Amino acid sequence: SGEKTLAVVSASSDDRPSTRGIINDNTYALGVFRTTANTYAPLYNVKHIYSGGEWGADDVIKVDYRNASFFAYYPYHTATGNYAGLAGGTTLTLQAQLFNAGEDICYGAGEASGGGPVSVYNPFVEFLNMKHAYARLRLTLTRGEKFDKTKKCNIQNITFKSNNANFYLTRSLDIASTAGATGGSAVAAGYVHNPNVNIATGKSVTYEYMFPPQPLDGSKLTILVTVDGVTRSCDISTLGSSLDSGKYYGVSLTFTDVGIILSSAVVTVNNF
Amino acid sequence: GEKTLAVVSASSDDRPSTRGIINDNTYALGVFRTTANTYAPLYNVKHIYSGGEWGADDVIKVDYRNASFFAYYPYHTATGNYAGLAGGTTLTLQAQLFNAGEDICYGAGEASGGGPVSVYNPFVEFLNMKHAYARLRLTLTRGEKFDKTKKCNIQNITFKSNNANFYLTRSLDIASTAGATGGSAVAAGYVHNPNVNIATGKSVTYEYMFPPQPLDGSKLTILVTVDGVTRSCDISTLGSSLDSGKYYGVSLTFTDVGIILSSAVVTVNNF
Repeated sequence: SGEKTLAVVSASSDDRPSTRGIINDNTYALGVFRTTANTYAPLYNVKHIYSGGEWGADDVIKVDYRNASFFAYYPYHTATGNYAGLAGGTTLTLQAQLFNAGEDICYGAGEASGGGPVSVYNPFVEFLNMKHAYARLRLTLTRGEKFDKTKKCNIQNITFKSNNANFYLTRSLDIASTAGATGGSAVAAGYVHNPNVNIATGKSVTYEYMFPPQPLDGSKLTILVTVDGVTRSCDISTLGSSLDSGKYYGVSLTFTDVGIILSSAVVTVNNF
Repeated sequence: GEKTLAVVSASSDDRPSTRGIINDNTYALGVFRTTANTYAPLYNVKHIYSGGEWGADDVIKVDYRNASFFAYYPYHTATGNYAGLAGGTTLTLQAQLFNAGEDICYGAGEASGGGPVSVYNPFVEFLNMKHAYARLRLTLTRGEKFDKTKKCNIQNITFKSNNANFYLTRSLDIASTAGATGGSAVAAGYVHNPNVNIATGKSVTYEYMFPPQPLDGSKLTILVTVDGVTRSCDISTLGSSLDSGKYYGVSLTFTDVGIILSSAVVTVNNF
């Protein structure tokens, strides 16, 4: 026999302040792909489930003398909606939305256990150091001590724009590429989230978002908030020149009697 | 002919946490009169708060001539970093651990109800005084994954613009709107050596006050010697300068493989 059954050994993510480390949970599955590199027939979104210290599949994948190129993403999704491009391809859609752990995709190339290529001579692949695709942002809105006591502090139409011009609502991600988020079209209306909530005296509300990584023109993120019917605009120039997948962004807005106290934060990993 | 000048109120508005109208006698206010309209100059005239008014020990008088006044707070005797206030309006801003007594705010005086200050309206207010220093809070945390065999000893916390230098001292003219100027950037940077061991899951926080200055390369470098090893962290998300009245936050979490860096900038944007 010139072929052996492939074994998916491990999967891990090393980017971002809070790392996934080696994935050892059942909760989510791993979607496995094989490209046409070295004349192999392509494999798309093969669902692998963590069982018996490895990632098992209902299907059998074979590797012969040819060196095989594998890619994986996590958490696995059925190839529909924003994941329709994974049915017979390696592209998925990243969409600006409220944070959802199930959508917080990481992806990467597979390599042979102990390095070298994956073939019948070493039919073991690992998906280590997968990178996250989305940029996370936490927005806190606080009713300041000096905010007008007669007003409701009603919050509507939280709007995100690069340089008060536009924002990418959706972008593409090729899980067989290292480009990260690419393509898409920047929308002039920006990303709009309308919670329509009243912030009571001394209280705060926090929203968690996930956005496709994208440039911040002139290093500016504009946030528009309609406070008790009045449209307010905040320019944030201290988040860097782009929203990046490996970083956690924080914006805090405190509404006072005369303005907004703006607190911006960037969390990153600097490894030795 | 002439009348005794009365200081009615003093206030600050430029910071996340505003002082508002200064209504306590903890610190005094230092008042100055320039040579505008041929007045003899007055330097660092101490005013003490009592019953919604700032009473002077010394004498300030005004006649038909419109007088130009400036003030700073907290008042200091004109020595050391305040030596330039003996016969001028310049003081020195110095990089140091945070001290409320050194957290200077300053501004121009105007007549109560607007218009000029003279014998016809001998009442001045020092409202919306601006802070001169940039504040920075540094938190150091021993991460859950930090090597259990090591002490997490912290020494020589060093601050540098673009890993090159830092202004330890700069000048401030309280009669000007320029803010921090001049000074010489020191290649060693600002160094604070707490020499402390951070125990499992604990943190230590230090509060600094720095002269506002550029962050060349839009970068603040923080060097920390961790268990004898010199580590360097580049922070590119604090803006292109450390600005007066803004509050900077830097948090370093020491892990098994590196440093988790959390940076923050707090500012006031008034309508």
